[PDB]
Amino acid sequence: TTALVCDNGSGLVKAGFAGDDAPRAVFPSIVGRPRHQGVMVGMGQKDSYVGDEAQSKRGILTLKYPIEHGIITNWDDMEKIWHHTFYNELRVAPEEHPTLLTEAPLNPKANREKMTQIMFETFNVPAMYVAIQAVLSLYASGRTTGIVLDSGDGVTHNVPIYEGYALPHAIMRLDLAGRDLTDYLMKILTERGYSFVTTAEREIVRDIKEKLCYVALDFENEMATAASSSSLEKSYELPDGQVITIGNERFRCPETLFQPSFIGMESAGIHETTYNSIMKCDIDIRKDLYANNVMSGGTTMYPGIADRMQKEITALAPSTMKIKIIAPPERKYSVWIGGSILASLSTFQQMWITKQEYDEAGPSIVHRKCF
Amino acid sequence: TTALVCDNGSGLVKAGFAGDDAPRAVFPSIVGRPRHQGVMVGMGQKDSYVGDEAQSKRGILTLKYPIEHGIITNWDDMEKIWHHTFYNELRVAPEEHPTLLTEAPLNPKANREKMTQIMFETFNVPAMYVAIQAVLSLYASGRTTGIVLDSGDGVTHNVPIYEGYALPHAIMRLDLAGRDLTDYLMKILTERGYSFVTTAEREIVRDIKEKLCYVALDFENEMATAASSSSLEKSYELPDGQVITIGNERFRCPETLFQPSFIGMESAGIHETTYNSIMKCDIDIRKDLYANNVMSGGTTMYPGIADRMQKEITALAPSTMKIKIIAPPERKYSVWIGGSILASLSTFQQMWITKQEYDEAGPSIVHRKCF
Amino acid sequence: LMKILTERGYSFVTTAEREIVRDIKEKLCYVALDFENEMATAASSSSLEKSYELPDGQVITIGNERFRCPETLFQPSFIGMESAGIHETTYNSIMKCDIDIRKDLYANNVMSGGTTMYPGIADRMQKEITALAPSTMKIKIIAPPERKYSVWIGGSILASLSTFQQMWITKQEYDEAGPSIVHRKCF
Amino acid sequence: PFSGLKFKQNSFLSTVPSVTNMHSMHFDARETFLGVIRKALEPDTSTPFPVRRAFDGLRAEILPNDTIKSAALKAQCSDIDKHPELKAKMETLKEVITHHPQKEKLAEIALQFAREAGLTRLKGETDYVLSNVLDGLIGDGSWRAGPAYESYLNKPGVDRVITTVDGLHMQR
Amino acid sequence: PFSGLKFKQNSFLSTVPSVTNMHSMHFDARETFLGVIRKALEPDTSTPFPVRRAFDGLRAEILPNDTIKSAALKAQCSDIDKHPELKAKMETLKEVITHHPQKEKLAEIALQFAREAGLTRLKGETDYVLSNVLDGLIGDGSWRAGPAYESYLNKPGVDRVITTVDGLHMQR
Ligand SMILES: Nc1ncnc2c1ncn2[C@@H]1O[C@H](COP(=O)(O)OP(=O)(O)O)[C@@H](O)[C@H]1O
Ligand SMILES: Nc1ncnc2c1ncn2[C@@H]1O[C@H](COP(=O)(O)OP(=O)(O)O)[C@@H](O)[C@H]1O
Ligand SMILES: Nc1ncnc2c1ncn2[C@@H]1O[C@H](COP(=O)(O)OP(=O)(O)O)[C@@H](O)[C@H]1O
Ligand SMILES: [Mg+2]
Ligand SMILES: [Mg+2]
Repeated sequence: TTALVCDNGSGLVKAGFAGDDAPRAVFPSIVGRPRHQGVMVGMGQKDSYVGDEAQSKRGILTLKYPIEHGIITNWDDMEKIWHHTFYNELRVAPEEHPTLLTEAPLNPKANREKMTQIMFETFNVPAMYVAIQAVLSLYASGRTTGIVLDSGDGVTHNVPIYEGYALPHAIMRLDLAGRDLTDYLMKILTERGYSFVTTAEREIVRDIKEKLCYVALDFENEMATAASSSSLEKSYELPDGQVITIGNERFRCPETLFQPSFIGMESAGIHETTYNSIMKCDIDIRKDLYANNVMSGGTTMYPGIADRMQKEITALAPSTMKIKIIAPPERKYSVWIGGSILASLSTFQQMWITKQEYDEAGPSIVHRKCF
Repeated sequence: TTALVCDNGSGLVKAGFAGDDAPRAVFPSIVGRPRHQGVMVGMGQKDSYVGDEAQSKRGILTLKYPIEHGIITNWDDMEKIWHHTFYNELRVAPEEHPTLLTEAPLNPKANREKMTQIMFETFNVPAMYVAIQAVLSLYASGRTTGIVLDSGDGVTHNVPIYEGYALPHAIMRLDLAGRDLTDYLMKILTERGYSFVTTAEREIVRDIKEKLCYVALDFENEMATAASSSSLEKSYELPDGQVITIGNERFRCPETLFQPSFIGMESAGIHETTYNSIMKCDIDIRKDLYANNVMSGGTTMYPGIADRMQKEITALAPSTMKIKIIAPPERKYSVWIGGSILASLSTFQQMWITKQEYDEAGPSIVHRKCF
Repeated sequence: LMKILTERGYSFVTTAEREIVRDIKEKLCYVALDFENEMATAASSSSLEKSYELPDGQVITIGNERFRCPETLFQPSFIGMESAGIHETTYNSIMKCDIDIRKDLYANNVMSGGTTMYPGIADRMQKEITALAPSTMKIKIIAPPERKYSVWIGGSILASLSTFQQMWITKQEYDEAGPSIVHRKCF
Repeated sequence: PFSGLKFKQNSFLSTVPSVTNMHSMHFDARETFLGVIRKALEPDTSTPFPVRRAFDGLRAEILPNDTIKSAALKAQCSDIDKHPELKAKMETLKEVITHHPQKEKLAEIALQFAREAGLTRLKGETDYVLSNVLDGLIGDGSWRAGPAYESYLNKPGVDRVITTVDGLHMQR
Repeated sequence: PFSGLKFKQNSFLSTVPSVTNMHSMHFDARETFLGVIRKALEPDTSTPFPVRRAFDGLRAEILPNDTIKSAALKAQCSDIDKHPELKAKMETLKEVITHHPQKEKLAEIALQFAREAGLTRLKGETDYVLSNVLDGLIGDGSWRAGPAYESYLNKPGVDRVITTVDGLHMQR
C-alpha cells in the first residue's frame, strides 16, 4: 500500500502520496465560523468552513488558526482539518494508508501523544510515524551533512546534522516566523494611514507581505535610499479597488528576522542563532557545517535573504572558512519532499508505529520509537 | 513665559495654561455652517460658527466634526478651531507662548507632521511638542507604573508603563468610543418610536446618553429586571417640550464597550483588551500592572463601570492576584491635568522643538523628538 | 532544566525567566539515590510531583524534572559532554596520588559550594565512591551545613592567622615586578 | 473520583459565537452551546495521565464533538430511565461542572444563549443531557421558569413624539 | 607600534543596546557608542604583554569608562590645537581602528546609532574624539550630512483609503 505524508504546518497544510515529487493538496489551515446573523432560509445552513472555502468567504467569517507557534491549541478544529485533508482533498480512506506527520523540535510532549491518539482512535490509521521537520528537509537535498534553518509560519528552528548523527544539545528554537512578520507589517502599515484589524484584513496584509517584501543586503543604506527618492515605492490594489503604496516598509518587515528587538523580543537574529548553534558542535565538524547551510520554509523565499544570511555569517565566521548557503527554488516544499522520500525508502518499513504496538504500550510509545 | 496645553480631543477641546489645576476653556469641537437662505438683512451673518456659539444655533446649522477616530480630516475646519482657541477662548497671542499638543498612539505620521507645520507657520509659535495622551494621564495620577486605559470620543487605547518604561509592542488601540455609542443609542431609540437623523438631534441624543446611561454589573440579570417591572424607566424632556421615557436602553448602550459585536465590530471588549495588553508584557511586571489600572477620558464616567471592569478582569486573571481599578473623580480632565504638570517640569524644558530646529530639519523633526 | 521544562509546555527564553527557572531548581530539585528506580516511580504515580507559583500567578507542576536536572552532575552525557561524572572525576583524582595516602583521602571527602546543597547528594556521592573504591576502605562524606559559604569562611580564617601576614603582595613589590608577580608569589 | 483535575483559564472564550450570529435563522442553540461546554472541560497537561485518560473517554460519550453520535445519544436520552448506566454516568458530570473554577463565567455565557438564541424555549421539557448540564451551572434550576422577556405593547410611557423629520410630513 | 593586535570576534556584540532603548527619553547615544567602541578594541591574551599594556594605557587615556573622565576629556578637547600629544594619540588610535577586522560591523553599528538614537545630530559640529573615530569606521566622511530621514507631507499617495473599521464610523 502507498504511504501518506501530511505536514500540518502552522499556516499551511501539505499532503500527498509517498513517491510523488510535489504535494497534491495545499490549503491554508484556517477554520472559520459566521459572525453575522443569517436572514435567507435554505442558504445559511453550514456551521464552519475549512481551508480555501474559508478564504473565499472570509468577508463574513471569523478566521481562526488551529496552530499557534507549532503547538496545537484547538483540538476540535484540528480534527476538522485532518478530516478535510483525508476526505475532501485526497479522497482516500485513512484506514487503508499509513501516515507520516511532522513536528518541530523541542515541542511539548503532550502535543505528539495526542496526535498519536487522534490518529489511532478517531481515524484508525494502520500505522503512523512522527518526524522532525528539519531532519526531513535535509533528505530532500541529497546530503547527509549540514545545518538546517527551517522557518515556517510558527517556528524557526536549527538542527545541525553531521554524517547522519544529530547533536541534540545544539538544537536551537525560536518563536519568530511568518505570522509575527505579518503582525509587524500590520502594525507599521498604520504609519501611512492604512488600518487593518480584522482576520480577513490580516489575510490581506499577509498577501501583501508575500508579494511586495524583500530583504535588504545593507539596511542603513537601503533606508537612506528609500528616504531620498521614490524608486523603491510600489503599488498594490486592495480587493475593493482601493490602491495602497508602501515605501521602506518593504524591507523593514523582513528585517525583524535579523533584529528581533523590533517586536519586543530579546532573542538574537537568525544569523546569530545559526552561528551559536554551529559553535556548540564539536570542533572537527564546524568546517563542514559552514559549507552546508540548508534553508527551507515559506519564510525563507524573501528575495535576497540568502545573500544577507551569507554576508552575516561571513562577518561572524573566521576568514579562512568558506560559507555556502544552499537555497533550492523548491524550498517551500523541502520538508514535504523529504517526508515523501523517507516514507518511500525500503529501510523505513520497519520503523512504523503499528496499531498493535500502540495498544500494548499506549500513547507513550511515540516517545520511544521517534526522535 | 507661560506654556500652553491644548488637548485636541475628538469630541472636546481642552485648553489652558501650564500650572493651572483645570482647563480654562472647554468647548465642543464642531464647526457649523448654515443650511438655509437668509432673508433678513441688517444683522450680522457669519459663514461659519465655532464652539459653543455653534451649539446655540444648531437648529439652523449643519455641524461637522473636524476630527474622526483620532485623526484630523478637515484641515481648514481644524485651523479655524485653533484660531478660535488661541484668540477667542484664551485671549492670547500664540507667538509668545509655547504650545504642547496631544495625540493618540498609532496615528498616521502625516497627522502629526501637519500639526507641526500649521503651528510653526500659520500661528508662528516659538516651540511645540507632541505627547501621547495615555502617558499624560499617568502623570496626573501621581504614579510611575501601571496600565492606562484612556477612552475619549474617538479612540480607546491601552499603554502599559513600568517604572517610566513603556512597552510599545503591548500598546492596544480600538476605534470604539463615545461617538460610536451615541450612534448606537440613536439607533436603538428607534425601537420606541424616537427618530433622530439630523446632526442637531445627534447632540440631543449625546446629552441623553450622558445624563441617563449606566453600566450594569450583570447584563443578564439587569435585562430580566427591566423586563419585569418599570423600576428602571426614567424621563427626559426634549427642547421642544416633548417628553421621552426609556427603559432597558439605559444600560444596553454602554454594554457595547464589553460586547463590541453589537455594532458589528469583530474586536473584543475593553476588559479583554486590557487583559490582552497585560499578557504581552514581561512576566515579572504583571503583578504591579494588575493593581494599577488607571482610567481617564469621558467614556469612563459611566456610573458603575469601574465595578464592572473590576469584576471582569478578576475572572480572567488568576485567583492569587489582586485587581484594583483607579478612577479618580476628575478623570474627565486627567489628560489635560497631566499636560499642565509635564509642561511645568523644569527637566522637560530641554525637550521642546524650537523654531530654529524646525527650519533646519523640516516637519519630520517631530518624529525624532516626540515618542 | 530550561531545555527540559519545554516538555510540559512551559517556555522560558529571557534572562528574567532564567532567574525564575534557577529559583525553581534551587527550591524543588533533589538527587535521586537510584536514577533508574526513581524514574519508574515518577512514571508510575504522582507522589513526586510538586507545585510552584510563578511571579505572575500561574501555577506550574514538575515531575521527573526534579531529579533529572541534577543528574547531569553524574552523567554529563545529558548535555552532550564527553567528560565523566563528578563521582568518577573524584575517583580518578585520588588514583593520581601516591599509594600511601589513598586511605586518608577516602576518609575525608569535603564538599562545598551551592551546587552541592541538593538534598541527598552526599549519600549518592558516598554510594558511588564506595562502588568504585576497594571493599576494605571506609568512605566518609563530610558535608557541613554551612558549606554554601565554606570558601568565605576559609578566607576569613586564613586572613586572620598570624603566620599569613608575611605572604601579602604590596604596591611597592608591584611597582618593581609588574603584574607578573602574582604567579611567582601565589599558587 | 476525579480529584486533582485542572482546567485552562480561558480555553472557552474563543468558542462562543458572535452575539449577532445568535440571531441567525438556521442557527443551533444546543449543539453550539454544548461545544462551548465541551471545550471548557478539556483537561490540561498538568492533570496526571491516569486521571486525564478517564475523563476524556467519558466526555467523548456524553459531550461528543460529532453530530451523528449526538443525535443517536439524544434518541436514547429522552427515555433515560431505561439506561441506568447513563444516569450514573451523567451524575458524575454534575459534580465536576459545579466544581469548575470558571463556573460563573460559563453561567453568564449560558444565560446569553437563553436570552437571545433561546435554548431553554421548552422551559421544562428540555433534553435530559441538556437540562442536567444547566443544573450544574445554576443549582436553583430556575431557568425552567422563564428568561423574563419584555412586552410593551401597552407602552405605559406612550410617546407620540414628533421630531424634525416627522414634522416635515405629518397627517391630520 | 601596534602590530599583531588580535581581538575577540564578538566581544562588542553584547554591548550594543536594543533598538527600542535607543529612543529612550534619557539616552546618551555618545556614551553608549563609545562604550561599544571601547569593548571592540579590547586586547586579547594572544597579544604580547608590552604592546598590550601600552594600548591599554592609551585606550584608558582616550576612551575611559568613568563619566567624569569622559566629561573632562571632552571639555579639554574643545581647543585641541594646543595639545599636539592628543593629536598624535588620536592619530595612532585611528590607524589601529582603520585596520580592525570587524570594521564593517562597527561601521553599520555606527550608522544604526546615528539613525535611531541620533549619534551625530550636530552634522559636522560633533566632538573631535567622535569625529576621528567615525572617520576611522567610515572613511568617506559622508556622516557630516546626516541620516537623510523620510517625509510624508509630500503626499506621494493621495491615500483616501477606507477599510472595514474605518467604513463604519465614516463622516460625510
Ligand atoms: N514568497 C514569499 N515571500 C515571503 N513570505 C512568504 C512567501 N510565500 C510564503 N510566505 C510565508 O511563509 C509562511 C509559512 O509558509 P510555510 O512554509 O507553508 O509554513 P509551514 O512551514 O508552517 O507550512 C506563510 O505564513 C507565508 O506568509
Ligand atoms: N457623565 C458622562 N457619562 C457618559 N459619557 C460621558 C459623560 N461625560 C462625557 N461623556 C462622553 O465622553 C465622550 C468623550 O469626552 P472626552 O473625554 O472629552 O473625549 P476626548 O478624550 O476625545 O476629549 C463624549 O462624547 C461624551 O459623550
Ligand atoms: N539550596 C540550593 N539547592 C540547590 N542549588 C543551589 C542552592 N543554593 C544555591 N544553589 C546553586 O548554587 C549556585 C551558586 O552557588 P554558590 O556556591 O554561591 O556559587 P559560587 O561558588 O560560584 O559563589 C547557584 O547557581 C544555584 O543554582
Ligand atoms: Mg512547515
Ligand atoms: Mg481625548
